Amino acid sequence: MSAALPSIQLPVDYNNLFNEITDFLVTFKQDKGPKYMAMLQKVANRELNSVIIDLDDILQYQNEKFLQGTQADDLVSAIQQNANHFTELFCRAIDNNMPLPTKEIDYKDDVLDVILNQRRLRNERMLSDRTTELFPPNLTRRYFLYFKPLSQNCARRYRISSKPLSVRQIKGDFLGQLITVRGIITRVSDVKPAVEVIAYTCDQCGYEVFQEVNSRTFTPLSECTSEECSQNQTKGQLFMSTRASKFSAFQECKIQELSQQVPVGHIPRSLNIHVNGTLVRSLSPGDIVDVTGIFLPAPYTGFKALKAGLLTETYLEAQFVRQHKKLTSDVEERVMELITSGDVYNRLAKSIAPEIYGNLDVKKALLLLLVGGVDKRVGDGMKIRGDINVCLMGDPGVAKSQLLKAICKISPRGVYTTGKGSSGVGLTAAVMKDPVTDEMILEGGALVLADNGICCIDEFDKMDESDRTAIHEVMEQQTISISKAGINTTLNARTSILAAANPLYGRYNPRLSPLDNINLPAALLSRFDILFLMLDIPSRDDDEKLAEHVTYVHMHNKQPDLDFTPVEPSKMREYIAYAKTKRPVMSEAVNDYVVQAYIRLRQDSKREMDSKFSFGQATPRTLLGIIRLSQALAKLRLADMVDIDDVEEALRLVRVSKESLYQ
Amino acid sequence: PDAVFGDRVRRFQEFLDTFTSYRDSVRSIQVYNSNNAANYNILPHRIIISLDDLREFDRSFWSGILVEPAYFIPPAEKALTDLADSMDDVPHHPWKLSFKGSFGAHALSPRTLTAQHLNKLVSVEGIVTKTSLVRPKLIRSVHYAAKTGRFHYRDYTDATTTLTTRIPTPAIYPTEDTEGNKLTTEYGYSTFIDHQRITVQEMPEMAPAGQLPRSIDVILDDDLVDKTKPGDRVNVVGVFKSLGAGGMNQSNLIGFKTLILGNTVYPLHAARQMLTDFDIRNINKLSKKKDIFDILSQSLAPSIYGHDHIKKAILLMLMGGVEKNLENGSHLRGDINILMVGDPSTAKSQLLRFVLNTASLAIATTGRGSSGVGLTAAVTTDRETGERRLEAGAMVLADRGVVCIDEFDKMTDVDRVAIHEVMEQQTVTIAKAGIHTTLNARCSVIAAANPVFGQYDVNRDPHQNIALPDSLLSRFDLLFVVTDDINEIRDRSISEHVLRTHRVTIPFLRKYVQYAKERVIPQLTQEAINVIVKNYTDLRNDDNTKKSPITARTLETLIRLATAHAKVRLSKTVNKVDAKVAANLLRFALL
DNA sequence: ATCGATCGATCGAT
DNA sequence: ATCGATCGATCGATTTTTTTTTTTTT
Ligand SMILES: Nc1ncnc2c1ncn2[C@@H]1O[C@H](COP(=O)(O)OP(=O)(O)OP(=O)(O)O)[C@@H](O)[C@H]1O
Repeated sequence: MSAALPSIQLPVDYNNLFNEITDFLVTFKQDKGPKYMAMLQKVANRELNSVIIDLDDILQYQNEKFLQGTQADDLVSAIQQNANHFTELFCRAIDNNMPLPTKEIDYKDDVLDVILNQRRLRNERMLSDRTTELFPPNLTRRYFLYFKPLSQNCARRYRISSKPLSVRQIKGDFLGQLITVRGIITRVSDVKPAVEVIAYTCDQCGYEVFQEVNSRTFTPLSECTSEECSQNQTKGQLFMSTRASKFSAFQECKIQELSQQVPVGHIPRSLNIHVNGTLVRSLSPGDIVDVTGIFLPAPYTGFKALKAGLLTETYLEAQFVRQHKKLTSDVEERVMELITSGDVYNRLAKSIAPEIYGNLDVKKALLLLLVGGVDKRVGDGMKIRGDINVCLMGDPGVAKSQLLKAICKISPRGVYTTGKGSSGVGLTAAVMKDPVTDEMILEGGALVLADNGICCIDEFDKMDESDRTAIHEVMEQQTISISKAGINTTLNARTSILAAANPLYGRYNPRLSPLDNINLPAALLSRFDILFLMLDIPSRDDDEKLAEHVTYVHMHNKQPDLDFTPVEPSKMREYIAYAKTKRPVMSEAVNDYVVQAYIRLRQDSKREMDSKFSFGQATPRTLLGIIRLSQALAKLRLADMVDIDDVEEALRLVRVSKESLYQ
Repeated sequence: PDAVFGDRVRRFQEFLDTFTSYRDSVRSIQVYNSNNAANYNILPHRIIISLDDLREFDRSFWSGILVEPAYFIPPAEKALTDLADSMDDVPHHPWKLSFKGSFGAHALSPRTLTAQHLNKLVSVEGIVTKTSLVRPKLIRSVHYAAKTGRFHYRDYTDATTTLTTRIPTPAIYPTEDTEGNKLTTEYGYSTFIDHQRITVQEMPEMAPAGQLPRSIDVILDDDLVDKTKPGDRVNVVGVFKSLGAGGMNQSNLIGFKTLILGNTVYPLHAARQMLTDFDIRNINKLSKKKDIFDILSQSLAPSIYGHDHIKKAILLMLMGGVEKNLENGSHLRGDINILMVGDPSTAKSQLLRFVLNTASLAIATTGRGSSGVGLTAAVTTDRETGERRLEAGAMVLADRGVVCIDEFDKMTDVDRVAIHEVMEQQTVTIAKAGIHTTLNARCSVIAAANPVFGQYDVNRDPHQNIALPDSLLSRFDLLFVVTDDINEIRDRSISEHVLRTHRVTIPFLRKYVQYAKERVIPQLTQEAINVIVKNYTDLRNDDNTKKSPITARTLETLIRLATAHAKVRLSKTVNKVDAKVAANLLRFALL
């Protein structure tokens, strides 16, 4: 009626713009014929569903409707303001301009499109002997449509919609708007197919029923609306036919603020967004992206009279996504810069943590666990690690925590952790109530998350018992055991293990004997193959030279020089598993020799006897590992020949792990 | 409409025509609004008005706005927007007015309010707490009827609408408007306002003797939204809204939820600030002197004897220490943190009160403390509309500000582990239920602790005397032990100033420092390095035979310390001359 | 806000 | 014409809800 709900004029009109839409639709120049022709048949070809659109090309054809007239009102200035009218009406012209066949449907291919022709086979035959309802254009689509906005070099044309923004930068006037913001993903609760229109079937009168559903809910129809059952005493029964009704894949995510955008006060703002179509599964939780999409509110249900006023509360929809930080063939050559350089075991050893000065010998062993291997298979079976567990003992911090910052970063499956920090419940699959979608789904991590990869660790003395026993079992490795609740499972943890821990308070006392200084259990240290004692005595010469490096930065961003060229991880990492494919086989020559030095070590460590320097007893596990060491060391040489120097090279690192306690 | 409305509008012609100063100010808005239109192919419509002119204009219209603003205001609303049309009508919308005042009656704090003060625009001030977070709110709606076309249109009015009461009209939402065509929701042509609501507690400073403070709510809409963080000191001014039923709405005790709406809510420092020329020139004049800093030191202890070396460290902390963040790498900690320690009656906590005033950000802490301190502690459940909302604790709320800690030694170590995350990492990490985030807390911090046992803080070794092992020691850049040792020569000095107690300017200092903060960072100069390299190394070469701990982190402070004095000198560049200052206080740090 | 039952009338049957 | 059942317009009732300060045990 007039008055209430008044009809209101706006200077903007798409009536001829829809024609101007089809002027732009199909026909086009810049990219034989226009890009929109065979590409729209490309969807008619059914090798594509998602329809991708950008604001970039609209400007040129708008320039093409411009320069180059006749002059026409701009679409794009009417887009970012609404653009939801463009997600349909601009798109609704596609049935008019789309080719009929355009090729063979075959059989499969797929279902649906074989049924949808049957639905239209049933729909057209309804009117065949009938002599007039038809399937709405929205009822049969089968293809998604997307928009990617212009930043851009077009904005400096000069020409806005693409300017990255904070959640804090989100105005209320941006509702309805196709917009773009940078943000960190969060949640990313699982996607599920959602129907636009139920298909009920009358049975008795048959036909087909299509009722639209919007947002979260709908009110389902009943009885029979079919006209054959209309005005007849008998109304047919109907319920939803899921094979018939169309579905849409629906994902969603919260988007956190980058935290540099944030004000000094307040709080990071999570932003709810909902993923749909081919755009689904395009994101993971915690990833940083410039998000581009239209922003619309989805009230209400309710409540209702509760809200009031309405106070929309809205949400954002995802139009498009731009993510931040997205053989043994020819990459062997990318290995070959340092292959021709040689010194794989050193230059790469020097390649480790170029940021921290000295302790390259410590870094020297770092290269081994970063590689490790190679395990064994006894066929019993019992598999043996296979993995290096390294500990670092010294205080104060020395910036030891920094070594883990570099190592895990480079390392695949790199996981940095600390005593508290992740608990043993954090290293196990632990039941927790899932917000929104329910319920009580288990989420594991840490050890379970770090399996088949290195785990860096700090506050290792403060991990207490609950962690110690777990990692005590994590030293049994290849397992994580939970008898808790109804959960009886034991899950494989392939985790590589390294934790640096601080000596007994306040710092280590040279008078203090070994193992009295350490805060860790002996059985906990016995399954350790290596520990590097970090005790720091001031050396005026060394203090300057290191201070000099501490002078050298902040002075500049580039540390390494006079002289060296640390390998970048990507090219460096590629040699890792490339070397890990080797699996060196032991030569018996070095084989028995390692046995020889063992009974020597089984002798000398025991002849140390009571207290003092220690540690005994030189158990076979270390030899079991020391053998694996040359097996890990051989991998850097590859060649799987296991040299004796390659063997003895580890034995050199064995005594060095200790004996610095004299310093 | 009554001419009473049309006349009041008509009554607003000559004003603000006189004083006409606002006339072009809105035009100043018009231009800048046009300015942005020039570059892109930001200013709020609402304008400030000193109420005072009404006293030279209409005293009846004056107090009436104080009386029934609900009436006088809406016509004043039109003429502004109306003249706004006439001001620029060429090119092809609340336009609110603030009124700093020109107060007041109507001057009251939230603790003392109404019933008479209700339904009247009034200044009320205090803490911003707890400041409900913002949500979007629509007013206008629009639609398209296919296939007949045209365009639909719809309007909305809530309870908090405008100012005065109006008939409530929840519409559901416009659809299938006759003829019965499907109506698709249309946006951005339709109107929106993000909504905000916050309470405000009355000041504990002005709080009465034995009673608790009562925070009272106010709505925040459009620009009014997010103008301020929670916990801020600000004076809100607007009419007090009594809307909502007394239980009579449904036939079947307490009643009438109420709050003030609008208007100005001027932020208040008790930062900001104005500077001008004459003032900053004093800074420019004082900056030349290298003799100023000790004056900067002496001004710190109006009631306090000496410890000027302890004082010097304080201002150097005010500087911020020149944060430099690695490119695609982790930042080293910029700001300095310290802890006062020593025998009882040190006046260390007393000093924090000095740290507590001119500092301007931030909150202090006495022992416990928690749960969580700056932890949000997961404000929950929901609150509101089922929405989980974290509310940052002090440690987060204090970001880019000072942290003072009393009884730091008594505090539970549970949150101490977080203070490692609080200090070394210098950022907040949160997973509880819950929201999963890591948010920056870079806040500058200081604490205080007693000797572990008795008066032996002198005799017994400083280790075991720390009372809070271990890495806690590494964290603080300076720890000063306060000896309670007494001297008759000392006490003689101690008396008269304590005597004069009962019977260079300070405020100029914080203005001198605040501007000294953004201008200008000294960066780094190798010349300062040349002496200090032999210094710190030699420090590890000697002190380790004397005391500890000694770490490169202590050396890292040297860059912080010298960084600060370079600010104290207002030097565009670092100088080795500053190091001797830092090293000396570091000499005093050891001795 | 919609669904639910009461209850009112009316048009057919006996 | 008495009685009924039948449909509809009448009437009115039902729509959120668990986390941070605790405390007896060695
Ligand atoms: N430098 C000083 N100048 C003036 N008065 C001082 C000074 N040092 C100590 N005092 C006196 O000692 C008393 C200190 O009491 P206060 O409560 O401030 O101690 P505090 O800082 O809490 O120390 P603690 O934490 O050991 O209790 C005050 O009465 C103060 O006058």
